[PDB]
Amino acid sequence: DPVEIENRIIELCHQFPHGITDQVIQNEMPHIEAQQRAVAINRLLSMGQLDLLRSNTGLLYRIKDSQNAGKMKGSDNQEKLVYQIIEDAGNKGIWSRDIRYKSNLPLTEINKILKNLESKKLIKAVKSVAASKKKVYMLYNLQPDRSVTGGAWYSDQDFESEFVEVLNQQCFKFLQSKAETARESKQNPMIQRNSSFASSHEVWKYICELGISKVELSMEDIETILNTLIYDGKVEMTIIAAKEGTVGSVDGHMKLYRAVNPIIPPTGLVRAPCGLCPVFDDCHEGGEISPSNCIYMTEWLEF
Amino acid sequence: EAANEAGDSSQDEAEDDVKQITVRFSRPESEQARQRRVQSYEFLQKKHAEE
Amino acid sequence: INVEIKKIMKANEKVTSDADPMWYLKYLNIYVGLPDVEESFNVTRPVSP
Ligand code: SF4
Repeated sequence: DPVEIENRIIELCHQFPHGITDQVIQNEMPHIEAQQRAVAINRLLSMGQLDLLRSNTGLLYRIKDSQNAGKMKGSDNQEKLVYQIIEDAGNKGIWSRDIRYKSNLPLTEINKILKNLESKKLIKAVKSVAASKKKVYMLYNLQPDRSVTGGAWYSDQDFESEFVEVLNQQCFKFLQSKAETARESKQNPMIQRNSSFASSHEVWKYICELGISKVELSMEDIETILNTLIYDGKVEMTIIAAKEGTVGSVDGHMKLYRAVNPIIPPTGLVRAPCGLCPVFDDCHEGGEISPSNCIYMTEWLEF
Repeated sequence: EAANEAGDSSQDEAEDDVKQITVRFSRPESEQARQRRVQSYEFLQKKHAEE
Repeated sequence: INVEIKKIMKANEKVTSDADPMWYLKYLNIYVGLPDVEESFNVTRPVSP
């Protein structure tokens, strides 16, 4: 009886929420042929209660998510037909506009669905920090990804310029003190360079011991801060070969940072008002903007 | 050609290409789009093959 | 005005929106009536060419 076969397959799926394989189905019901089992599986997939997964072990048939219900008012059809892509998004989340365009349902209907799911605690709405336009909905069980929301720098969808500046200043002061100690040691050039070199893990532990903010700062966060300092033109990083040590971050490679003085002092162009003039393009001998009656050079000479 | 592209290398390591659950929505199709699907050649061919 | 207008009205008899299903606007029969002038205060009156 195909109805009995489908019922037994549904019972096996209930017993194994993670899915069942054709081998398990055959072991449970060996007196039925593979053709009948395949016909039953096809009917189940056509009526829409089972889902197919392709794992390294083969094929898995899992019961569709129906027991987990957050919107029972109305019909579970739209509930699951929204929870599908809600789960598909998961960590990356999805905006309400995208949910509406993917569901092809009215704004009021989708809002009611989302409100019922949030009231029954199946989805959480978090403000997208990348683009603060709408609130993305994610699964209540999944951990919020750092790229789409959160972050050690962002606090309530607000960048902490003061925090990053304090981090940069503290790191630069530490590196400068380390380089000064290395230069004062004057034991040997190589030893001085190795001592001026500062490891990412070392500076991270130093920042942790300082404890400027309450949010935990990661080694990659400190590495990004040091990269920003490098881009600022104040420190230099070198990649040395070390199999394993106290860092163990990168496979075989270790990044060492050291505060370095600039290449050359400020040039001569910047010392003249002409080089720092914003309307320099409109300069002319005879006209409104003339060097004879200039205000920039006048004030620069008066100072 | 697909088999050649796959065997481009002598020994093909076990690919971790597990089929993520890409179950798309059975979105409610508008009347115009449903009529277009019904009038499409693929639908008629499938209906003829069903027999 | 006697047949073509009715055929156009029949072709465009039903109009509905995608949002909020079960809502529609159905046209039944269109009339042109006799020539009138909207001069009077919400009152019609036969007017000559
Ligand atoms: S206003 Fe004077 S200082 Fe400024 S660009 Fe012109 S000449 Fe140079």
